[PDB]
Amino acid sequence: ATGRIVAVIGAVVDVQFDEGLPPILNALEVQGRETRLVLEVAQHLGESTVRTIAMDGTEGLVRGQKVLDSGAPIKIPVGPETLGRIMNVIGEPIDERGPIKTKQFAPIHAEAPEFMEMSVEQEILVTGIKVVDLLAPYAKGGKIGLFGGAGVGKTVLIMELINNVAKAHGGYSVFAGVGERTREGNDLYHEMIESGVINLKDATSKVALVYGQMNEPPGARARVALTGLTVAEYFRDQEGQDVLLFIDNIFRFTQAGSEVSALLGRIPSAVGYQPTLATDMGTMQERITTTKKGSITSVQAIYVPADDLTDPAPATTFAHLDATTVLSRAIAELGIYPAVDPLDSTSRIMDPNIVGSEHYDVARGVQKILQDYKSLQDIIAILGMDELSEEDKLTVSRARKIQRFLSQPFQVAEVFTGHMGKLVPLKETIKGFQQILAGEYDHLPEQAFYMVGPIEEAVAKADKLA
Amino acid sequence: ATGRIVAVIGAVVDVQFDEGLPPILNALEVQGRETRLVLEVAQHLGESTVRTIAMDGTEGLVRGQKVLDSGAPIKIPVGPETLGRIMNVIGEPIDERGPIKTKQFAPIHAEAPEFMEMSVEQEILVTGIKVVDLLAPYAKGGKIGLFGGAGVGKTVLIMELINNVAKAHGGYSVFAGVGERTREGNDLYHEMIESGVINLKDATSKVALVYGQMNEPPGARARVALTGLTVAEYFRDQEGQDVLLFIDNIFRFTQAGSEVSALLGRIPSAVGYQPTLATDMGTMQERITTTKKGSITSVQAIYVPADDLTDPAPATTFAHLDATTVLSRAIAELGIYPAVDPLDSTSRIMDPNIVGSEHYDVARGVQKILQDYKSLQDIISEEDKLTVSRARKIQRFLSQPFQVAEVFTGHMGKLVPLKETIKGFQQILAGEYDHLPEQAFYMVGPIEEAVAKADK
Amino acid sequence: AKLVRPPVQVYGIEGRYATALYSAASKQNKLEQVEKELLRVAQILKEPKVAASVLNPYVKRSIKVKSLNDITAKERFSPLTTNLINLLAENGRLSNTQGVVSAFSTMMSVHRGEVPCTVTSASPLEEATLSELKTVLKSFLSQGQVLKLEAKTDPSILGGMIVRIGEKYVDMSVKTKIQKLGRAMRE
Amino acid sequence: DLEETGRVLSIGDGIARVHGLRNVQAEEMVEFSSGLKGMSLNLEPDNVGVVVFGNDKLIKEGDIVKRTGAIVDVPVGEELLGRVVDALGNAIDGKGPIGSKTRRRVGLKAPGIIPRISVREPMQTGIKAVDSLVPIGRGQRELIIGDRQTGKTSIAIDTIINQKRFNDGSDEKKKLYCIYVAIGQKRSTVAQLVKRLTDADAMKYTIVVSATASDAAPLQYLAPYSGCSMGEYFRDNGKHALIIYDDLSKQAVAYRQMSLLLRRPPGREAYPGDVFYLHSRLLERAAKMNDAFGGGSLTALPVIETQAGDVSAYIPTNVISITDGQIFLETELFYKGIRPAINVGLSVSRVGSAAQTRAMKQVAGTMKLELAQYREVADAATQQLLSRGVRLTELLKQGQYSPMAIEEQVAVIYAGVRGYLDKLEPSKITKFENAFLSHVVSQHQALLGTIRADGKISEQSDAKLKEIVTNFLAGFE
Amino acid sequence: YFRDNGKHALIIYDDLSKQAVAYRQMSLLLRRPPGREAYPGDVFYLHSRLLERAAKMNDAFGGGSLTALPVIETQAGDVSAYIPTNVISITDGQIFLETELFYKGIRPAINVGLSVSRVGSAAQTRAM
Ligand SMILES: Nc1ncnc2c1ncn2[C@@H]1O[C@H](COP(=O)(O)OP(=O)(O)OP(=O)(O)O)[C@@H](O)[C@H]1O
Ligand SMILES: Nc1ncnc2c1ncn2[C@@H]1O[C@H](COP(=O)(O)OP(=O)(O)O)[C@@H](O)[C@H]1O
Ligand SMILES: [Mg+2]
Ligand SMILES: [Mg+2]
Repeated sequence: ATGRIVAVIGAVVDVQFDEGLPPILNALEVQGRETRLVLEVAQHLGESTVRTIAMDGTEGLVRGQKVLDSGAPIKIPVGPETLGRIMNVIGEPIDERGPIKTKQFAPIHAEAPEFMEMSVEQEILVTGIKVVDLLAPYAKGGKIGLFGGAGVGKTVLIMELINNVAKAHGGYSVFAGVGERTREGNDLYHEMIESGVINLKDATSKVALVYGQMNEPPGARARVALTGLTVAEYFRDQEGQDVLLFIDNIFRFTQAGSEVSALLGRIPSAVGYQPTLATDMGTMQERITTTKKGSITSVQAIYVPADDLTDPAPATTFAHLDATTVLSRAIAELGIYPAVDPLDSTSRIMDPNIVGSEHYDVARGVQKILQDYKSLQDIIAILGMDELSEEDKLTVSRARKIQRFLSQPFQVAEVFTGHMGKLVPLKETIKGFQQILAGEYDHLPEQAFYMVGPIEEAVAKADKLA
Repeated sequence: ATGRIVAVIGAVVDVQFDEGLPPILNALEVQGRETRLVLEVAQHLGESTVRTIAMDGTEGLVRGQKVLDSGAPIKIPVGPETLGRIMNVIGEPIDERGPIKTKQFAPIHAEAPEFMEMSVEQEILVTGIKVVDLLAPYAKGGKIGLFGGAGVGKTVLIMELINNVAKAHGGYSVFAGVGERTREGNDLYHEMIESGVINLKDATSKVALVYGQMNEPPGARARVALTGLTVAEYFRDQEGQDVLLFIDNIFRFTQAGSEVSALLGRIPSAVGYQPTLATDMGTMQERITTTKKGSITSVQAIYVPADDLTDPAPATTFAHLDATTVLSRAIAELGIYPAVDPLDSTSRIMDPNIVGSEHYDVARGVQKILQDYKSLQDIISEEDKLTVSRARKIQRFLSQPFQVAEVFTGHMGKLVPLKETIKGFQQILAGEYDHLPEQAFYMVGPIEEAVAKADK
Repeated sequence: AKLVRPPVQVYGIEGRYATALYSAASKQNKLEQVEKELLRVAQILKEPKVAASVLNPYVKRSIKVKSLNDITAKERFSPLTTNLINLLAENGRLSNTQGVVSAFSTMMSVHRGEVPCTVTSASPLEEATLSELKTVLKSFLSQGQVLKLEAKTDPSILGGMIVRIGEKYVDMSVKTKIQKLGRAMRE
Repeated sequence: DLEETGRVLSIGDGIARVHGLRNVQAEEMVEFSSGLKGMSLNLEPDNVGVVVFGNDKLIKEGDIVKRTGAIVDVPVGEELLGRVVDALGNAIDGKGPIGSKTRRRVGLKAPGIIPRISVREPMQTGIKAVDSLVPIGRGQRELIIGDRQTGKTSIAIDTIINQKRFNDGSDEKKKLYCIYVAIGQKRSTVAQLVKRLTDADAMKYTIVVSATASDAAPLQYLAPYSGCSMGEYFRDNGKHALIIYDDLSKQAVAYRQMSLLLRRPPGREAYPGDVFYLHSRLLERAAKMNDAFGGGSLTALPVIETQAGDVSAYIPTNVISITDGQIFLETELFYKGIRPAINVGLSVSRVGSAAQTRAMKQVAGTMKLELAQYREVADAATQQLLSRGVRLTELLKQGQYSPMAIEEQVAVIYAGVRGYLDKLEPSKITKFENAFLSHVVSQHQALLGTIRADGKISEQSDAKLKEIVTNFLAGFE
Repeated sequence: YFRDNGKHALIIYDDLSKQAVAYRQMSLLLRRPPGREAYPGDVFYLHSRLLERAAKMNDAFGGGSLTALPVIETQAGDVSAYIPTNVISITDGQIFLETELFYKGIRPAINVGLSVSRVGSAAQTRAM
């Protein structure tokens, strides 16, 4: 089928087909372009006219330009031949190493796994970070979401999880860059090249990369998440492997939907987002799941606009995640890093029948003492510190010690800090927090715990304090 | 060009033309009315129809009524014959003293001066007021946010600025009453008539008034500031002077803009102001500047809505303010006149690279000693009492007898130039006058008169 | 491009196309020709076959306008009429055609000076007094007009007569009279 | 003709609905009969929406609108150096016509992943606080954020002035061409800034694009892209370019105006939904190109004004999420006399520590550690920590329009963190520094020259520095 | 069914905020006029004609009942939003859960101050 272009509004193109109106979600090609330009069909406006979201820039389009139907959704090459490459949203390799000579192509739009395929296994995933493993431990196959405003440490945390988990990983691994800094993508590509994960000379690469970054028009930023999903879905279903899927950032998918929704002629919902925010996020996030035919452990960075944690996009994402880690700016500005909020992060495996009664009691004690300190905050701020009860001063001191201890230096943060990155095993964390709770260290200054590894390094520093 | 009114909705009038559409921002005279009613074009709606905002009430408008195009924006009469007269947004004398017999007119919608016409160095404007010329100097060609309202002698400060600028720099002034209470407009008119600023009997009046009152359609209240600015622009360009342009109020200018926008059906921006808030304020304020002919120095009374400086209207007018003059009431109760708060009044030319290191040092010293005086008075010794004495003498020396009040207290008028102010405060801080009584500086001109009064 | 406006104005898309055709015809002096051909094409587009085809929301716009060209060109249409027809069709404004024509007719109802007036009375009238009344309410008119009488009969007015001529309106019925009585005696 | 010419159907709300132009392209620069120019934004089935780059007053209904057939572009090249152009590349300094011979599309895309390379070369700002604790490398996007009247434009001007010591040398690998885009500032401010740069003799390598407050909102919305294209020219030819968007808050405001007059759904604070893509597509074009593309780079210093020091607003957080760091200019620090009022506790440069020189790193890692301790304390040792910190903050204060070479800065920080000032009076440190500098510029030209050439501090140079500062310190008050 | 066939049921909608969001999407797409938070005008009708179906029949109708436990998710404890206040005004009393009590060791984190049961003691055994 061959149509023509009748309207061009930013990133939204209305094309009028003569005969053979393409179904919704099909991919159309624009004839007369230097580089391929794909339009995805979104609506049928009647009069045999369809509305479409462009997948690249739309400058230079003229009314009356030809458009050819491909008769299928945007198909991307999938298979083990995609590892160690970098494809954009429509599946073209953008690493300048030649085409992706794989056998099969898969469509980026697919139905979510049914109910009978869902798996309910909840083994813990030890990351090596103290606050995460103590208060919001991750699970294999679960979905992890790192919330946080701008400049609180989402990207550093994801690079740390790639350093600690995507390196000791057995299965494959996918990284979908959805609207983020391009230099971050270049740095990740080269850091993965040097570390031997991506091997440019042979076929032993262990990572496939997809990248539609914050310089791309909203069509690409809206569908590159689905492209990454498609790659991970192949590695899960068609090979029964154990896949990791690092998405960064997933808020840009919703934001791109919002940028395009104004032009699709729709009444804006609350805040300003599209009316179809929740269902769009649902049809995307339901594909990212561990079935009984495979397993996908997903870590998704989630921006938070203006630090508003009640913004419809993150408040809608919360329901989709098995474990949430909510970085906070009030904590990063205390110098603590990672800036995890210990009183806002949760996990579905923080249950005494899973992580063991000991870990559970320790975690709950830490949360309780920090919450009590947070309650005392205003009295301490106005009526001084020496107007408290002796028990209250005890809790304040212990809680400040716990605050410092929850911080930890990262191996990827040693470039702009200098300190040596630590990897605290689970037992060391549980033991250290047991001991701090029990007041076994009420003689060291709280300053001894700031940015250390396990508790041994804490007391070693405290001795070095003199 | 002759069109006809096809729609009337409150203050928004849609006028259809048969041929020769008027460009946007043109003035249209509604034919067949007792009083002149001018419509200003705002959009070209299509089908040869334009949309307009009315400068006066639209009662008694009939669909199909003829409307004449003027081929130019609202043209007001400019010239020295404007001095002492009052005119509304379209230049009609509303003082009941006959026509304003000027020789030339000017459109109120002009463009800001070119980049090649700007002045490349900031220079201070000497107002002859000690506290203003010491602690918060006025940049020649800059906008000055004059805070404070009633019972702090604001209008006296206005008349004294007019008088001083007319005597020292030889440049007149313009007072644009954007959204004024008519009662206060008349009060100010009569106070200006008494203090000699306005002179109803000769050709020696200093200020030209332009009034758009609180009870006018929002188009008039939005354009009156441009009318006053056009009068001042004439004085700057064609006469080559250093004009003052008082805008009271400026928040009512912003409000008139917001109302005009909401009437035209534009979607409101954040908070509630027009989507074109910053651009409205920009096209207004970018005409108040210094050129290679003269300058225009604007003093704008700022009202802060709900005492919130992050509100879009103050936040947008602050970007254009080069100075600030805060009139406090506590400083008034302490008998200080002008009641300019010495610490809160800031400036943007308080910079050695501009006002010279000498002036900057003296002003910084005065600010420092006054801050230390407040910190000491928090408590209530060895030299703390010496600082307290010098600071009391500084406070007393900041006051000044304004000439515009000679009719009240008989005291003479003191226009203290900058050199003598600098030197006087330098000598007071150096301790040269640590022996004189502190009352020897109350309501004095230069320091010479301070020691003269100290004799008695 | 300057347009000549008709002395009476109609609005909506109907009125827009009507005044477009009025200007297009008064610029080549074919008012009566296009008027009669408009009435006839309105009769044509209301016979059940094409009157049913024109509003089917799926028949392609190109094929619909081409078939409509086929149908109108056989009646020896002047260029202006088929121009308006194709302008309405390529714009999807066909279901409004008759309305436009109606509007256009009213425009001619002002070009010929036809002033429509109503005289409503209690009972039907005999044409001697009706003719002298035509003479009476014809005396108001200025130089060069013709008048269209559309009298209706309503016993609810219990007598008198109501003359609504264009915009002028005299109410000499006994009903408004007795309402005047009630309101004046009560006050 | 209705394919290379149109008629304005309706001008208003800063948008011209034009009839015709069946052959116009999306984002094509059409020209109105009034001499104005505009961008073909919307292409609708019957009319074309055109954004007007100027005052709508100049446009009536029925005016013929020709098309130029070229997507919106700006003239680039070395001919722009020392010129003050507007957002359309037209000379507004009355120095004749811009002799440019090549043009570049303002709406290009940023280089992808492969054409880039990690930031490695220093971009010396000449400011002690920046160069020591917030190092900026060529190819970075560092955000200068802070309230009104806190010293942002002054920092940018000091950088542009400092680049003079390189742009007169020999090796074309260190020279840096600067571009200062002005977005909604008072025009008198831009005139005075151009003069200040002319006096410092830094115009010979600077371009100034001015879309001031009296220019239509589309001009303020386009000016950043004209600047970024003029910079991309240098970046794509192996050269190095710095660019300062002063500021992006006012471009965001202009875009919000353009979006509300187009009736688009306003989001938070009434900003359009794509107020993020607006800045992202612009700050992503500042990149460091690898050697297979030329080795050139483009550095962006976007300025952002916060309201009441609130950094968690909408546009500030957007640009924080786009750039590679920030420079917090507090106002309480600016009030107490600290200038530049850099909150070194909150300022950060993620990709800069790999861009410091060896010597500056040798002194600055230290200095950062001690300043961190001094900030976290505010005993017998903590009194020493507080005193050293107070001395160091007094050392970070700097004048204006006087940026220091890298060797002078490393010498000063050396004298500071090596304990040699732990006995002097804080309030005198400043003067000491000044005096110290003069001495080292007089009797130690060879030491400065070798610290520069080596780019490091060898043990011989370290001992020479220690002896020199001790000789000067003894012969002091 | 169970309510009308003499048996007792217990239904739990989990939750109603998401049903209201789905209905808001359907409305805004159907071009219906939006209200507060862009919700349609008759979302109260939507929740009320559902929560009213939870009744306790008398012995002339079998005696069966139907208890409902609708769930509602507030944003930062704002119970003055549109859907929260609608469902609060509809039901017969609330069970407020807080996170400050949840991290103070009180689990279930029921805030007894704000929790009410308009049925009250009539819905208890004698001993309790
Ligand atoms: N390091 C400094 N030393 C001395 N004076 C300084 C210093 N920095 C700024 N100033 C002065 O303080 C004022 C700050 O204005 P500046 O333009 O530099 O900052 P800004 O953020 O651009 O202000 P604005 O919001 O008005 O644009 C200037 O007058 C400047 O002369
Ligand atoms: N583990 C950490 N240690 C020290 N600083 C950190 C750490 N994590 C984040 N940061 C700070 O956050 C900055 C970058 O964090 P980033 O993840 O890139 O923010 P964003 O959420 O926008 O992606 C770093 O420059 C650093 O200052
Ligand atoms: Mg991120
Ligand atoms: Mg600035």
